[PDB]
Amino acid sequence: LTTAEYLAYQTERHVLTILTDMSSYADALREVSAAREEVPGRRGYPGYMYTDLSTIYERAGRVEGRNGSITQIPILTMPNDDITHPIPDLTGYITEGQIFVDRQLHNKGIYPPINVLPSLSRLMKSAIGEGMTRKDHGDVSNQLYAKYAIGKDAAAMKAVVGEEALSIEDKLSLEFLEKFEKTFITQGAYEDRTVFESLDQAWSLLRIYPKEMLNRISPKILDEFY
Amino acid sequence: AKQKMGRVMQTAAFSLAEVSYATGENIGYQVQESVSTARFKVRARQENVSG
Repeated sequence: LTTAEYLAYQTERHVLTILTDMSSYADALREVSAAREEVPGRRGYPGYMYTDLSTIYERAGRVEGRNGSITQIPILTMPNDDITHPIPDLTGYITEGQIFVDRQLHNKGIYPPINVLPSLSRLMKSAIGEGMTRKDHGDVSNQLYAKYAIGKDAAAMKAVVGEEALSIEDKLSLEFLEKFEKTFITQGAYEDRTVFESLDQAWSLLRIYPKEMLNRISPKILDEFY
Repeated sequence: AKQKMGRVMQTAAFSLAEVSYATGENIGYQVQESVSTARFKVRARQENVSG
């Protein structure tokens, strides 16, 4: 973060600080906090871990006088995949989003194994826009999330009420989920997709549904695209 | 189907009554005597509807 602060404020350039294994960092904080005589806190991790992680995370963000900006993507290991663990809880409190890597998706073999149902970015609306990325991004992402949720519900529903009894929307949504997890989320380890190309693939996926079925998409966006 | 059955029973009973009037006697005895074998049978099918 000191390298990032230098390069991004003293120098005028942007920085994407990526911090790996904040669970390992928390274990290190535990080791030092108990290297003194301090009593362990909520789960062994020190009671001040909120401050000790805020002082690391918060050293980022755009600044008025400087043209640079530090954006942090702290890679974080969830022990036992428990969100209520102290590290994920405090990182959720301090940071401004959550990207989830899914054990189920990874086992299915979907690289990269992001599940978009739990994952979100609070400051997406400040990034996706007319001047930043394509003007369709805001509606396309919302429609994609809604259709993915519908597809997950329909995949759950098929095993209990038969495939043929699903509605037309759910029947299309099953194929959308298959062609989505197998083509959109699925991505080669060395495959770089520009945001415009990713949106083009998103639209190619959304063309499965009829124009009247894309409820979340704005009518102007439907008219321009599709 | 209940309305349809209400119509069909009436029309079939009318047809049977007309046949009996034409024949001059009720065909009940002949029908009972001809009950040795069944010409109409229902085969159960376990059609999968919904779940």
